[PDB]
Amino acid sequence: AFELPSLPYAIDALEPHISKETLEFHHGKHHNTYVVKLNGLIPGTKFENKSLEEIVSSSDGGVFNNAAQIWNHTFYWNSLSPNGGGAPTGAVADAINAKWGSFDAFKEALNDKAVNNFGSSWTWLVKLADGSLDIVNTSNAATPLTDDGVTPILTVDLWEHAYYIDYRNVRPDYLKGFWSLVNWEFANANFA
Amino acid sequence: AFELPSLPYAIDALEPHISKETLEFHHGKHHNTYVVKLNGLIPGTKFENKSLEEIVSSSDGGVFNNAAQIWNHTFYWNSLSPNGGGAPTGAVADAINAKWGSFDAFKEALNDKAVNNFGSSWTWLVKLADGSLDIVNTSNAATPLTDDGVTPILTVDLWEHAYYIDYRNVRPDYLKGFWSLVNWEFANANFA
Ligand SMILES: OC[C@H]1O[C@H](O[C@H]2O[C@H](CO)[C@@H](O)[C@H](O)[C@H]2O)[C@H](O)[C@@H](O)[C@@H]1O
Ligand SMILES: OC[C@H]1O[C@H](O[C@H]2O[C@H](CO)[C@@H](O)[C@H](O)[C@H]2O)[C@H](O)[C@@H](O)[C@@H]1O
Ligand SMILES: [Fe+3]
Ligand SMILES: [Fe+3]
Repeated sequence: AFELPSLPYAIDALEPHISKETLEFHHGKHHNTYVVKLNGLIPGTKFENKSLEEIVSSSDGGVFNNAAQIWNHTFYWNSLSPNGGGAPTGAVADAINAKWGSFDAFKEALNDKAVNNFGSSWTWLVKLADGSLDIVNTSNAATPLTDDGVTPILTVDLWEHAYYIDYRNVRPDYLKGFWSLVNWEFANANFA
Repeated sequence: AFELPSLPYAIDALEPHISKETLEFHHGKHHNTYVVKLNGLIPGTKFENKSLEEIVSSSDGGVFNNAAQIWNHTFYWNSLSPNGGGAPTGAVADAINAKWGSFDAFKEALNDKAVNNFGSSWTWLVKLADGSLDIVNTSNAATPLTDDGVTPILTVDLWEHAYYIDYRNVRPDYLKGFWSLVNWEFANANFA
């Protein structure tokens, strides 16, 4: 059975960019719920003996929604860090310059894609088969994990539950918080 | 251009089922934004002389999302009332009995459809061409308004911004709030 992974930091380690209350609800309730739901759905199908990744890449309906959300949220927590934020570094910093010319241009590009991602969704930084970086948006539970030759490197949850408590309807403010927490170490690990 | 309709009741008239704060944000911010965005999209276009309903029936992309959302929210505010809630009455009450056998069975059926309506969505009570009632779900900005032979009678906003302030992640509690506010007068009006 799948388990809710531990948060990689203290529930108040992302303050004041993402509050303790948001973390307890988002990770403690929302993330957990997907875990419970998936476990409830798999026994009795050809999924109970497969990994989360295998499942997301071979399912649909409720099995996929819950499984993918589990994967998406775990990737999301890793994309944040009390030690992140600021300018990118290492491989990813240069890759960002290679694609967009500058970190700033990349930042405005991603913010534009995220603020305009309609409804419940996710905005991703991915590495394409050609080796370049790019920004893609997914709806609901969809994820680039299912795109062949596409490697997820960083993600930002744009479902309203991810920011409503701290920023209400202002995604731009939420995004400023995201840039203050972005985990470049996780990005680079995923990049290399 | 289009304008934000006034709320059909005092900003605190839905307490304690839906907070004054939720209405301030939901209607004053979210709904309003849909109006400004549309107004910013239609000038010098084939949609500048059209009525709201006409636009939702002949658009896609950004124009559709914004227009339909303006319509859905206006329909939603009308589906609530400080003097609603309780047992259904008139034509709708009897039509409800005709389809589900009982109001309680209907309530459980709608609750089920609403709680499982994945992502940003709407759950609708609609009247079909054969005069019967039924429950349907739409995602993001989709609406029964564009379905031939389908007459919307009541709707519940399931986007997280509709209830996150007052109920956080618990849709069932939000739904109990809905049932204490359901505007049966509006329902019968739409039904007849
Ligand atoms: O896991 C339950 C179902 O979730 C999805 O369907 C629900 O959410 C949809 C919107 O995202 C609604 O259109 C639908 O009516 C709901 O039942 C999923 O598509 C289904 O396959 C799941 O069984
Ligand atoms: O109105 C702007 C656009 O909104 C939608 O597209 C955005 O939101 C989608 C998810 O709902 C994303 O997939 C997409 O990447 C975003 O640009 C709509 O589908 C577009 O036609 C609108 O132009
Ligand atoms: Fe989330
Ligand atoms: Fe809404």
